[PDB]
Amino acid sequence: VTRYPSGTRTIMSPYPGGPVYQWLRINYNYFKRYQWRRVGRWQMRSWCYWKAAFYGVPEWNIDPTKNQWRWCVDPAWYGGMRDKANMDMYRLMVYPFFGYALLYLHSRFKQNDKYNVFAKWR
Amino acid sequence: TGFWFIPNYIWWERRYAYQKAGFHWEHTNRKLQARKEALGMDKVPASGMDW
Amino acid sequence: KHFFTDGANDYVTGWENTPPLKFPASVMKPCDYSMTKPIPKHWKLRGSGIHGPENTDLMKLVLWNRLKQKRPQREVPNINYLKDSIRLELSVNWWLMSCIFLWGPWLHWGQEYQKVHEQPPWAMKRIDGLRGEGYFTWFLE
Amino acid sequence: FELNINIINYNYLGIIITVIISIYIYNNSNIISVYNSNLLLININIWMKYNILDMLNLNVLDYKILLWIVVIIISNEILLFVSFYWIYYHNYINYYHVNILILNSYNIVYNNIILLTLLSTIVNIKFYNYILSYYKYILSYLIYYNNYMFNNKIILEYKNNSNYTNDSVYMTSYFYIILLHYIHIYDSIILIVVYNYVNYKNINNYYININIYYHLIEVLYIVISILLYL
Amino acid sequence: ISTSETLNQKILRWLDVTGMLTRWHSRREFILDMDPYFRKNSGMWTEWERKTLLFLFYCCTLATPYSAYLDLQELKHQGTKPPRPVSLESRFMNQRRYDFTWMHPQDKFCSECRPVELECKKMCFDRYRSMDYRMYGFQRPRIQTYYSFSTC
Amino acid sequence: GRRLLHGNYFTRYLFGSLAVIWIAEYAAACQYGIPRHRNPNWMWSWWLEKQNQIKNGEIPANTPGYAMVKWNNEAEQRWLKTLNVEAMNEEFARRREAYY
Amino acid sequence: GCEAVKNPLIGGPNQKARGAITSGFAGGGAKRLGGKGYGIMADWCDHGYSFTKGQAITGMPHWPLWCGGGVPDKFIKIDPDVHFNLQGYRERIGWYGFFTAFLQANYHAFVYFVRFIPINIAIFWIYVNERQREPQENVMDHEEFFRDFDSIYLGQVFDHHRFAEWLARRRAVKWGYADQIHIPPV
Amino acid sequence: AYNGGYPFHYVVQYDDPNYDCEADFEFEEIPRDEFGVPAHIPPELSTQIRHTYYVPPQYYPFLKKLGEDTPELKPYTDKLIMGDMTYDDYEEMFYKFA
Amino acid sequence: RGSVFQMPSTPVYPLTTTKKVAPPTALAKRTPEQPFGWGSPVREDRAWRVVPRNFIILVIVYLSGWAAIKTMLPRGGSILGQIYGGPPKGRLI
Amino acid sequence: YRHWHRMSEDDWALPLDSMPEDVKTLMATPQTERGFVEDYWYNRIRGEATLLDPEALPSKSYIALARDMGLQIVDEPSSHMMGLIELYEYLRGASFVGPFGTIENPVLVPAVGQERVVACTGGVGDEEHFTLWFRCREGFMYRCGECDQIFMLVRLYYEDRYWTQTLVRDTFMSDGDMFDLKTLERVHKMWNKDEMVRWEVGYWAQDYVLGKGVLPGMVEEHTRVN
Ligand SMILES: CCCCCCCC/C=C/CCCCCCCC(=O)OC[C@H](COP(=O)(O)OCCN)OC(=O)CCCCCCC/C=C/CCCCCCCC
Ligand SMILES: [Zn+2]
Repeated sequence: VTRYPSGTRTIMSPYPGGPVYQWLRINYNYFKRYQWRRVGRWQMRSWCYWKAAFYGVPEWNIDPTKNQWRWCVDPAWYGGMRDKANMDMYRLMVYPFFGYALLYLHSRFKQNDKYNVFAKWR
Repeated sequence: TGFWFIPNYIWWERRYAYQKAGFHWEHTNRKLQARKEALGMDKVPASGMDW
Repeated sequence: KHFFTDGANDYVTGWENTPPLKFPASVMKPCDYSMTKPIPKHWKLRGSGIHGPENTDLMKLVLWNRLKQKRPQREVPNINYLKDSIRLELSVNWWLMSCIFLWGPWLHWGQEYQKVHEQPPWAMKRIDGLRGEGYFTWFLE
Repeated sequence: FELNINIINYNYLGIIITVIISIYIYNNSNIISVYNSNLLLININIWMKYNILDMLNLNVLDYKILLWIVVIIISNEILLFVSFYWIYYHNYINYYHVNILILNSYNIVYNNIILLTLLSTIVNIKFYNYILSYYKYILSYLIYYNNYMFNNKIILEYKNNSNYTNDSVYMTSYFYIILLHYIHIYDSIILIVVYNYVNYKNINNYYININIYYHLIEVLYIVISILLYL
Repeated sequence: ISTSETLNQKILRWLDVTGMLTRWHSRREFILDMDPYFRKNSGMWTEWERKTLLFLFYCCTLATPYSAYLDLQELKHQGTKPPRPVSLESRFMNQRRYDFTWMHPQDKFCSECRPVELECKKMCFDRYRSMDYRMYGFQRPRIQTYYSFSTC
Repeated sequence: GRRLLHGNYFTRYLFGSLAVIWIAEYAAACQYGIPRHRNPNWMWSWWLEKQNQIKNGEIPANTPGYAMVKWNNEAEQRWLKTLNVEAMNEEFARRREAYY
Repeated sequence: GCEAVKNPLIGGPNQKARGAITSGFAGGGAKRLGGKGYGIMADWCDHGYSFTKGQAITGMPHWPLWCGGGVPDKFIKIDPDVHFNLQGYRERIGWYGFFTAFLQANYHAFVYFVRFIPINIAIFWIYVNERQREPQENVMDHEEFFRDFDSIYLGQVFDHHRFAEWLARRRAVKWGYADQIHIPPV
Repeated sequence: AYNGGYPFHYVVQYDDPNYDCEADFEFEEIPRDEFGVPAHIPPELSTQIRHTYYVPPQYYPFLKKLGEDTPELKPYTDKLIMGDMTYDDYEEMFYKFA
Repeated sequence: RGSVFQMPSTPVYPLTTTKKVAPPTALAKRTPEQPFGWGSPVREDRAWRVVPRNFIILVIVYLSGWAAIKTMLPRGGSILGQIYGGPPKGRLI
Repeated sequence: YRHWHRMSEDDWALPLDSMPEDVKTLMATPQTERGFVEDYWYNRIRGEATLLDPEALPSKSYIALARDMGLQIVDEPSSHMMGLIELYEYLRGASFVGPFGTIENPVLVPAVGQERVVACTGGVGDEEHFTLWFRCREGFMYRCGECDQIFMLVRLYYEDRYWTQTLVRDTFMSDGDMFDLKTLERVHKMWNKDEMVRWEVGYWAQDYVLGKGVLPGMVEEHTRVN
C-alpha cells in the first residue's frame, strides 16, 4: 500500500484531481500547517498567561527539602527583588496620593463657598 | 503631604479659573473675535488654515 | 459531567469510594466490615481499633486510588457515558439547526407576508385604521 | 507530616486596589479615571497570579472552594438581571400605548439569537477539546469574529434608534437591559482573551468558569429576547 | 471533465478540497493533521469521541457563513434605516432635570444633546467649529466612505 | 456516576411549568366568565364608523382623522393649512399608472 | 552596584559572589532548541515560539505540579539562597535596577495587555469609522410621514437600492451639499 | 471509572530516536502507547487485543522459585512464565499480597 | 530532556563518528562555585537591558507625541478632533 | 489518601538527569548519609543491577534480595511506628471514629507535639453527648467528666526527632556488603551492547564511573542548549 504525504491526496476518489484541485489541496495544507499555525503556536508558547504567573519563581527542586521557601516566604514575594520592588514602588506613591486626595477636598470645599463663611456675614 | 499638595493645588487653581471664564469653545471664540477685529474682516479662515 | 462533585464527578483527584468490580473479592473488596462476627472474649485488642489504614480494605482502597493513576491504556467507557459527557453540546448544536432550518423559514415567510398585507400571517387584520405591523406573538395578546 | 493549609500571612494588593477605587471618586479629570482602570486591571491580574501560584500547595480543596465562589458570583449576576427585569415589569401597565416605536420582532432578535448560539457552540467545542486534552487554534479567533459582529450590530442599533432614554421608562429599560447584557458580553472578552492550553488540564478552574459564564450570558439573552423583542 | 471517477466521487472530492471528509474517514489522517504536541494524546480517543468532535466542529464552521450572511443583511438594514415620524412631545416625554454631562464631566460637550443623539451633536459640533474649536465627526457623506453599508 | 436531578429536568420543568400556567389561566377565565375572543381594534365607535365610511367611499380615501373631527388642536390646524386630499389621490393614481 | 547588574547573565557560575540573580528564566536542559526540557522556561525574551523565524525557542512548560515534577540540579538557574536574602538588595541593584525590577515584576500584567488590547482596538475602529460619516436621517416630519406612509415605511423592503439612493439625496438636501456631490444613478 | 477512562499518567513511544514533540513540526510521525499500539488504531479495538508480558526465559527459574515458596503466588507466576499474564492479572497479583 | 514517560520505541544510542570537541558543559560537574546549573550553558540576560530600554522609549514617544499633538495642532475636543475636526477648506468662520 | 492531590510524574520515577554524577562515591555512602535523591538512585542502581542478572536471582535469599532493592524487612518495632505514622496521616483529612475507650484500651490520640485538642462525643446512641473539648497533654490518662471515656496521647517521637518513613528506615535497616562496581559493569555489558541500551540507568551510571562522556553517545546526551 502506497502512503502519501498527510493531507496531500484525497481518499474520496480514485482520481487524484485536476491541476487546480491539486494546487488548492496542497497549498491549503501548507498554509494551515506552516503559515496560519505560526500565529497559534506564537500565542500558545510565547504569550501564555499561566507561564507568566511562574516567571521569576525559583525552580522546584527534586529534593523535597530544598523547596521550603514555599511556606517560609509568602506567595506575594516568591519573585524576590522583583516582587519587593513592585511593593516598594507603590509605597513611594503614598504621599503623592495624600496631596492629590487633599486637593480634591479643597476643590469641593472651595466650590461650595465654605471658605466665605465669615466673609459672608462681615 | 503639603509638598505634593502644592503642584496639585497650582494646577487646579489655574484650571478652575479657566473653567469659570467659559467653556473651551467660548475661549477659542474670544480669540477668533479678536482676530476678526484686528484684521477688520467679518469672516476669517479657521485656525490652522489659509485664506 | 461539567460540574465537579466530590462524591460522584470527582475528576480533580479521581478518588473512588469503592474498588473496581473487575477485581475478585479475594483480591480487593469494598471497605465494609459491618457484618463482622462477634469477637471472642479471649481475643485481645492489639491495634488501635480506630477506623483507618489498619483495616486491610481501607488500606487497599488508598493504595489503589494512587496506583490507578498510571495505566497502560484507556478504560473505554460505553456509549451511554460518552453521550452523557457531551449531552449539552449535542443538544445546543441541534438547537442551532432548528433555529436555522425551522425558525428561519417561517420567520422569513411572515415578514414577506407582512410586506404585502401589513400584518403577519398569524394575526387578525385590523379595521381601526391604525398603521404598522402590530404584534407578532398572537397568543400573548 | 505537614500542615493542612499553607497560611498566607501578608498581602499588599488589597491596599492598592482599595486606593485605586477611591481615585474613581476623588478625581477632577475623566482621563485620570481611564488610567485608573488600567491600574485596577493590572492589580486584579496580580491577584490572579497569586491564585495560580497557590497551585504549589497541592491542596485538593482549592478547586472546590474556587468553583463554589463562581457559583455564588453567577448567582449574583442572575439576581442583578432579575432586578432589571423587575424594574421593567413594574411599569408594564404604561407600555405599548405610548407614542414611541418599540423594536421589531424579526431582524434583531433572529440574527442575535443565531449569533449568540454560535458563540455557545464554539465554547462547547473548547470544552470538548479540554476533555480530550486537545486544542484547535482557530476556535478563539471565531470568538473574536463573533464579538466583533456583536459589537458592530449593537453600536449601529443604538445610533439609529429614534427614541431616547428620556422619552419613556420603556425606552430607559430597553437601553439599560441591553447595555447590562453587553457589559457581561465585554466581561466575557476580558476572560476569553487569555485562553490557552495548560498541561495541568482539569485541575485548572479557568476552563470550568469560562464554560459556566458563557452559558449564563447566552441564557440571559433568551430571557431578554422574550421580554423585549418577542 | 474527468471520467475516471463517478459523479458522486467527484462531488465528494471537491467537498474534500480542504481534506475535511478525508480526516473524517481516516483516523491516521486526522491524527497527522494535529500538531505533534497534541498528537501525543490522540491514541486515547475513541472513534465515537473523534467523529462527534468533528461533527460539532463541522456544524459550527458551516453555520458561521450563514450567521455572517444574516449579520451583513442586518448591517445593510441599519445602514439604510427608514426615517420615522418626529415624536410629538407627550405628557411624560423628554423630561430633563439637568443637562447631559455625565460623559464629559469637565468639558461638558453638547450639554443639550443626549449621549447617542447623532443629529443634535452634529449641529452642536458645527457651532463649536464656527467658534474656532475643532471637533471630530459628522462631516463626510455616507456614500463617500467605506464600510457605510449605505451604497446602492 | 450518580444523579442529583430528574433525568429530564430541564425540559420537564420548562415545558411542564408552561403547561400548568396555560391550563390554570383557562380555569381562571372560566370561573370569572371573561370574554376570550381577541379583538385587535380600538373600540371608539364613532371612529370605527368613520372608517367604514372611508371603506364605503362616503369619505374620500386618505382623508386624515383631523379632517373629520369637530375640534382641532393647534398642531392639526397647522396640518389642515397644507392638506390637499384631492392632490394626494391624484398622485397615487399616477403611481399606479406608471407601475402598470 | 553588584557584578550581576553590571554584567547580566543567565545561569552562570559564582552566582552568590555576583550578588544577585537578574533573570527570571527558570529551567532548561533541552537537547535542542525548542525541545523538551525541565522547568517552566519563561522570560521577557528568547523563549517560546518565534513567529518571524517560525521556530520553537523553548519547549512547552514543565509544571511543578502533577503533570510534571522537579528540575534536576544540573539545570537549576534561580538558586533560592541567592534569589532570596534581600538584605540590602537596593544597594546591589541601584536605582536603575530598581526600575528594571519593577518593570520585570509586571510580566504577567504585560502578557495580559498584549492579548487584550487588539480586540479593543478593533472595537474602537468601528466607532471611529462610523463617527466620521454624517448622521442618517433618523426622523422626518410627523405629518408628511403619514401622508406617504406606504412609500417611506415599506420602500426599503420592496426596493433597497432605490430606497438607499433616495435616502442619500435627502441627506444631501438636509445638509446642503447636494450641488457638491454627484449621487450615482441606480 | 475516573476521568473518563483517561489515565492521569501514561507512557508514549516514538519510532524516531531523535524525535521531539515540542521542537519538531512534522506531520508524519505516529505515536504509540505503552504496549506499542500505534495511535491510529482506536482504543476500543486495541483494548480488546490481548497483550501479555514476556520476560526473558532466563527469569523462568526465578519465577518458579517464587511460586514454590509461596503456593498462593504460584498461579500468577505460572501465568507469567507461560506468557498469559495481562496487565489485569498483574494488578490482581499486586493487590492480593498487600 | 522531558518526561520519564516519553521514550523511544527502540532503545538505541548513536555511535557518533563525528570528532567535534565536547561542549564544556557536557563534561562539567557540580562545583562549590556552581552549586546549581552546571549542566546548562551560560547565556546573556537580554531582558535586564531590553525591558527597561524599550519601556523608556515607548513612554518618551507616547508622551512626546501627546504633548506635540496638544500644542502643535489647533485646539479641539479630542485628538481626532484636532487632526480631522476642522471646517472644510474654504469655509471661513 | 483522599486528602492528597494527583500523583506527580516524579512519584513514579525520577529523571536520569537527577542521577548524581559521582556514582563511585554514591555507592559507597552509608544510608544514614544519603539524601532523598541520593537514596533513590542508590536503590535503583543496586536494585536493578540484581534484578537484571537472572542467573543469580534463584540462588539469592529474600533477605539479600530485599536489601538489594532497598526494601526494609518488617518487624514489630518498625511495623508499630509505620502504622502509627500512616494512622496520623489518615486522620489529617478523615474522621476519628472507633471503639469506646477504657482503662485497658484507651483511645489512642497520635500527636507529634506534647498536646493535641480532642473532643469526646460519648458512646453510641443515647450514650452520645455534646462535644466536650479538652487538651490532651502527654503523660496523663484522661477521663471524660461526662461518660468516663478514657483517652491517652501517643507521641511519634524518637531521639530528638519525630517518626517518618525515612527515620524508620535509617534506624532499623542495616547496610549490607558494600556494593561492588564490578557488578554494575558486568550487568552493563549484559544489556548494553553495539548501540543497544537495554539498561539506560546502567549506561549512565557506568559513564559517570568512567568519568562522564566516555561511553558512545553520552557526550551528545549531556550537551544541552538551555
Ligand atoms: C414523494 C415525497 C416527496 C416529498 C417532498 C417534500 C419537499 C419539501 C420541500 C420543503 C422546502 C422548504 C423550503 C424553505 C425555504 C426557506 C427559504 C428562506 O426563508 O430563506 C431565507 C431564510 C432566512 O431569511 P432572512 O432573510 O434572514 O429572514 C428570516 C429571518 N429574519 O433562510 C433560512 O431559513 C435558512 C434555511 C433554509 C431551509 C430550506 C429547507 C429546504 C427543505 C427541503 C426538503 C426536501 C425534502 C424532500 C423529501 C423527498 C422525499 C421523497
Ligand atoms: Zn464523654
